[PDB]
Amino acid sequence: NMTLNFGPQHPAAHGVLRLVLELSGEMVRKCDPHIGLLHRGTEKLIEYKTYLQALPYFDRLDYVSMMCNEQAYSIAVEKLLNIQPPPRAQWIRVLFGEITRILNHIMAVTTHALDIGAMTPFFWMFEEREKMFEFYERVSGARMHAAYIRPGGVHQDLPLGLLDDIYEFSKNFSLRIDEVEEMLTNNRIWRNRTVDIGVVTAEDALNYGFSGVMLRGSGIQWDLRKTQPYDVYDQVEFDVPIGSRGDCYDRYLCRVEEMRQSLRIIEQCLNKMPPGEIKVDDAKVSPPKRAEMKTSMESLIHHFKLYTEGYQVPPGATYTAIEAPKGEFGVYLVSDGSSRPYRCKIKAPGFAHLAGLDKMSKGHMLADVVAIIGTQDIVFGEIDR
Amino acid sequence: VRPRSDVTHKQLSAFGEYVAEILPKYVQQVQVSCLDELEICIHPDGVIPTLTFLRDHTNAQFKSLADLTAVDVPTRQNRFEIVYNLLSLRFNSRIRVKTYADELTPIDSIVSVHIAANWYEREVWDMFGVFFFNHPDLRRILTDYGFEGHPFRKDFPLTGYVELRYDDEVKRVVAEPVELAQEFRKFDLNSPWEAFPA
Amino acid sequence: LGLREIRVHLCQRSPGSQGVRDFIVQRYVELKKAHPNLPILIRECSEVQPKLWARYAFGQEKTVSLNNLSADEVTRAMQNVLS
Amino acid sequence: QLITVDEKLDITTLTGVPEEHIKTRKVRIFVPARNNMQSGVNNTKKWKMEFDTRERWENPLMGWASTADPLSNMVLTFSAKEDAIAFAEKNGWSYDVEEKKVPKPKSKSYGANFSWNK
Amino acid sequence: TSVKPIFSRDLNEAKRRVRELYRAWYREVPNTVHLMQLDITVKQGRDKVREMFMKNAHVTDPRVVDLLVIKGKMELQETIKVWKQRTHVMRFFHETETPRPKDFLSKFYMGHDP
Amino acid sequence: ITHTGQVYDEKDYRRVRFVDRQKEVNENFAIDLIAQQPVNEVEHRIIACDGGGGALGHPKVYINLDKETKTGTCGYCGLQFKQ
Amino acid sequence: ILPGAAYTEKSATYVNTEGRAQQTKVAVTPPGLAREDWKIIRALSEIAGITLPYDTLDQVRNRLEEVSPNLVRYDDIEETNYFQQASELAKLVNQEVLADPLVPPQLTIKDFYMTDSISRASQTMAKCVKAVT
Amino acid sequence: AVIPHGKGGRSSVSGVVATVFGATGFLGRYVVNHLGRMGSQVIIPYRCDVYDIMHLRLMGDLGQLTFLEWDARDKDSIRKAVQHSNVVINLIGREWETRNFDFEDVFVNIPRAIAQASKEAGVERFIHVSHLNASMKSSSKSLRSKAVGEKEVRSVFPEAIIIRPSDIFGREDRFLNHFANYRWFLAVPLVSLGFKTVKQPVYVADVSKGIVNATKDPDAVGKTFAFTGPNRYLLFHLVKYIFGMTHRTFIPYPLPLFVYSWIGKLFGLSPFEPWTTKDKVERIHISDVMPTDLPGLEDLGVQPTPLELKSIEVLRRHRTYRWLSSEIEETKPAKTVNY
Ligand SMILES: NC(=O)C1=CN([C@@H]2O[C@H](COP(=O)(O)OP(=O)(O)OC[C@H]3O[C@@H](n4cnc5c(N)ncnc54)[C@H](OP(=O)(O)O)[C@@H]3O)[C@@H](O)[C@H]2O)C=CC1
Ligand SMILES: [Zn+2]
Repeated sequence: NMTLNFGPQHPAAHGVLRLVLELSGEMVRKCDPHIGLLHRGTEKLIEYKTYLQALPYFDRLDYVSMMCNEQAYSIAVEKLLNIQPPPRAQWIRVLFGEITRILNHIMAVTTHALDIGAMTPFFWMFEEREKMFEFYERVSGARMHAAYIRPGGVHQDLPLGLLDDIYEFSKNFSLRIDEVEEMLTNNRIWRNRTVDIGVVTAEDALNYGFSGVMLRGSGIQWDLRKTQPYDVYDQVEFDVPIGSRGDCYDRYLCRVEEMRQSLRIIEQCLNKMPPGEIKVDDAKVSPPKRAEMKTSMESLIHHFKLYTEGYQVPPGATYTAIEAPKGEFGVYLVSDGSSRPYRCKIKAPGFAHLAGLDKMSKGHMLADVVAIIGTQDIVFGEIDR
Repeated sequence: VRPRSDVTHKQLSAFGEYVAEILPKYVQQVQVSCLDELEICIHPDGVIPTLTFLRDHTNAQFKSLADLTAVDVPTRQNRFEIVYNLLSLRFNSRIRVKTYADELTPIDSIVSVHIAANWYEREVWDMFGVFFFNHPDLRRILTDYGFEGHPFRKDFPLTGYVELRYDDEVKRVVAEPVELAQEFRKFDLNSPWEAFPA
Repeated sequence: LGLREIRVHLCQRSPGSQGVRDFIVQRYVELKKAHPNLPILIRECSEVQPKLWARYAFGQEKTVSLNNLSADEVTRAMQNVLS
Repeated sequence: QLITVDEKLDITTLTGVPEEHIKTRKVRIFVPARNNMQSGVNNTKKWKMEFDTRERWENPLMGWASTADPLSNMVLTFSAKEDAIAFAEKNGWSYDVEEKKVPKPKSKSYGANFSWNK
Repeated sequence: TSVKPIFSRDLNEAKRRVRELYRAWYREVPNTVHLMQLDITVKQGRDKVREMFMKNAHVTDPRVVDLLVIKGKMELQETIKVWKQRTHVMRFFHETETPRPKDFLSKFYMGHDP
Repeated sequence: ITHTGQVYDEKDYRRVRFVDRQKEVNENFAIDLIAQQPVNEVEHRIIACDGGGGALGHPKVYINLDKETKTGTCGYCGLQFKQ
Repeated sequence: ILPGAAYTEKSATYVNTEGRAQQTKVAVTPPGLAREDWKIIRALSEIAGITLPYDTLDQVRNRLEEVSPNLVRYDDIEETNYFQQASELAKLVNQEVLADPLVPPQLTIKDFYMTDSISRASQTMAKCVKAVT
Repeated sequence: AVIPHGKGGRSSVSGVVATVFGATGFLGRYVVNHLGRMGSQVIIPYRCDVYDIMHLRLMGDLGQLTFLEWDARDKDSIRKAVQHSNVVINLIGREWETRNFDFEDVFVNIPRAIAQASKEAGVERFIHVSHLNASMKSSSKSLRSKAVGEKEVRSVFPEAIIIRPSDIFGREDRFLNHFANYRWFLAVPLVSLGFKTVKQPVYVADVSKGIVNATKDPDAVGKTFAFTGPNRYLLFHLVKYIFGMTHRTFIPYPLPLFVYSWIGKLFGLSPFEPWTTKDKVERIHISDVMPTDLPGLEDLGVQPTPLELKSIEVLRRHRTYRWLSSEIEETKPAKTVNY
């Protein structure tokens, strides 16, 4: 088992992973993943920043699912304040929440293939991704790292015309997923490198805290979006894609199926989004509209205090978890009465998944390790935080 | 104003009593937040016993460990507040069991109860310095290989004490005491006026 | 031994200092009248036993403890200092 | 069974602080006063211990303030004087506690302002 | 007082562990200087080990000592199971940094706050 | 040179920075550009300067042009108005 | 010229009129090569061969304790005094109070604005002085 | 002046604005390193394309290192470089007389114009570097020409420090690498079979630190320091020692210099940086002069560093996989010669 220190060789990437390994020839005896190559301090930095100026950190925690992460902090800060977002904002967050899930799955399925060696699916779907980014940009201003979902709702209403385009795209994206399929779902070769690789039992998946497709792929039925509804994911109707014979191929099929189910949720959101405001009306939590702060004294005072000092969340602590595309993303946000948080442990679906690499890739070849890092959608930002 | 259902604050409250009764040797306080979240508090010795009862009890199956974290209240004699958040896919409820550990009074490890904790416990040692007995392999996970000091402790400087640059003379990366070119501006933000009785 | 200054660091309301303070009350004036230039410093320490610090010539300072000493012993010790 | 130690918990050896900043840094435990500008007293409640201030030289390229002292911006907040003193002792930093000074009671009554002879 | 023992009931038992670690490091110094192609002398390195093991000679409390070796053992593991490359090891020697004088006159001549 | 008379002394070395390079400055200086705009002769004691453009301008403020001698100047635009 | 610091720039001690010793804290590091007053004199001594025994502030303070009590105990007025023996020596002293009226130097407020060095060097104080004049 | 504020590392200020014309050099690289570490303002006049001076950028901090385009023949370029510097350090030198620059130019002609302007500018101090044992009559045109310069510059710039280093020992140096690279040559010629040319190497850093310390010390004015080393050596042990660490056979065979000066002439004809130089050859067999002079290292504040100590790093690249892991302890030391 000559340690090879593989992974600083940019072989599965997804970030920078020094997967020190001991391999008797081409068989892996033990995988000890090393982490922290991307630790940056996100958890300590937040303690020194106000709630609204810590929102941009969450987009960077796992930036392939830029927004879905923001929703988790939002929800958490809203709970602590016992404020809820307005009805239109909720639908928006579910609209962009799902668009983001697609974006993550297009990343996970196509990047999985690039490591496997199939390169054309990535270019096919990165063009669709591109088109989605443009939604982000025309809603937030940034292609990724938007900062659109803030603790009290969305920042600004959708541009006048976005919904129509999030339709044209959705109306077609399916065929794009269909194509990838005709290239990989039944490839006589995709199956081999993926089938029966990294099988994880159901009991073991719950035990190692997998909590994601990784659980769903093993047949455990748990979607925090159906079990513990957040926002208005309760008002929509979608089917969790549960899997059997959990293995790299089965979970994949699950990720392609949630891409499909998210188009079902996006359709609805476009069909039923309400007229209304996109941010709470409590100037206490949400910043006042710029026409108001420039004509009304109470609004300037509320604008000045909110931007300079902060929300001033009531003292308490909460663990709120959503179903980020990777898995359960949760923020444990302890908070003193101050405007700046006290602690904000980010639970990363990924710290648990990597740990499982050892119990998944046993008696496996070097190529198998590459396939399994792909089937965990490891974004080193969330793991390293 | 958020919608609150008291069904949960009642269900969870009752469970709290149930846990407390079943594990009275360790449960010190059991509270339900106004946010409908239970937070049994246990003596550090009850780490193994309280978790195991929750992982393997028919009326309370709490199979997966959502997270293991340690807030650091420097004022508190026992500095760290290890918090374990658990989920029950069977009863669709989460509970949090939180204990207290000082810097040199280690806590037991639950890698036995949940193997998810193998990594998070290493994370708590690296950042806060709490030690976990009976851990299979406790070693720094997130910090650099030669890092000295536990970073998330409230008493550790944000910028830290060492930074890295490449030195030609020695043709190798080299630590030097941190010298920052614009110190972190420490805006004082607390207002001198309170908000409510709380 | 050139004497430049004498510091009597008595400690008020302290049991031991009783003697020192008594000296101040009864004989301080006299000592000063006799040595009308020398600076005799009456200072008030705390949680410390009294000390008759003396500064001799060329920056040398010498110490004589006055803890629990009678009024005349304080007078005798002071007289021994300015020989 | 427990073991006995009379040694003041000093854990200076585990904290991981460079030697220079443990032996040359004096921290002051004080309850913050109120900027006279505002009359609110919610920032004069909890004790804080703050490390001694150090060099802040101007930066040549942009004129930004630059500091070589890591423990400068760090101010830890402790609820009671006893707990803050404990932090200094086990971390090995020197301490000089300042007693809280609270406004003395002041007698006020609107009638006085209309006094026959004030 | 009345503390719970971490791993060593008394400074005596604890010291036993320190002895073991010293030996460990002593036996390892040579290997590292060769597997990392470090430009140092085994003797030189071995003195460094001594330096560190004594930098913390003053600790009297058993619990503090026990953690110190746990931590010490962890460092060794990172250097014998090599995950710490030269840059990491040489840092111990503080080779690039300019030494600061501790003489008062020296400091006066250079820094506002000594 | 710059808006604030920022001119590196003849001996300062940051002038090396400008060696072989342009020290960026703007010809259009505000202190002067506002002066050009004439005083607005309003006929009401108190007038408001919304900043021009309403929401696209500056916070609305009312100016008292009562002082006959001087002219009101919006703390924001610098625009001056006289009665 | 051996430049020193100002009370905004050193952890020195001062005492007001009823002997309450108080501690200035360093708000800003002293400017230029300028140094804390106590060190310049400790250093000059080391360059002279009589070298003051104190090398760190805490030591200079311990020094203050041996020469005087108030200096080390802060915020603490010294209760007892010995007025009676003071009078006895006053009675021994014989002097003539000249008929010249005793006059405070600060007769009106322009007198007040500029007195010490920092005050004299004040542009704000100078503006205040001309406003009065 | 610039009051020195800071703790001492990068992002701190020391107040030394210094033009350094030949920084790209082996010695230079080191000079900019310390100057940058200390926090000094360093102006690096350069002629080679920007690609080659990138190695100097990370050294020093932002806005602390400024690079200026400069041509030796063009007097104006030197003029603007020293416009705002208060310290000028001259390291201009070469071993091969190039088509468009003669030993005079690189050593005496150019280094004069430079200090000349520096004075016009009003730079507080100028440090001029000339090779050790440089007689106005020494055999090698190089050494003699260098001697010629140290005189002239004194008239253009009085009280201008003149450090005079021996051949330098350091990674990327010639003294040590040259001999080690004789491997390609099956036999390693050594005049007088490498005898009677005792040599005292000096670590590059020591030289650099010394030079830097000069910039920040009033004691050195008109001083002609000589950084030498911690131990002398007959060229024989040096050559073998090198081959020793390189772990390559040592075959000392004597070669009559009269013929060897000719070999230097041969490579000298090379268009691309002749590897050996007629002027080199002589220099190599030019015995190191004795140490009776304004002391350099130690005198200027740095204790010399023995050759054997860091030799391992300089000669490692020349070993083969088989010996890469080998360490200094395994190898033997060379012997000094107080002679
Ligand atoms: N063993 C040694 O290195 C010794 C060196 N010295 C002296 O120390 C000085 C530095 O030596 P070292 O660094 O090895 O020399 P290098 O060969 O490394 O060159 C030094 C610098 O001089 C510049 N230079 C050379 N010729 C010209 C020219 N015609 N016009 C403009 N610039 C020029 C080079 O710039 P570019 O490459 O861009 O042309 C280079 O950056 C030398 O002057 C030498 O006399 C003394 C004793 C021993
Ligand atoms: Zn205006």
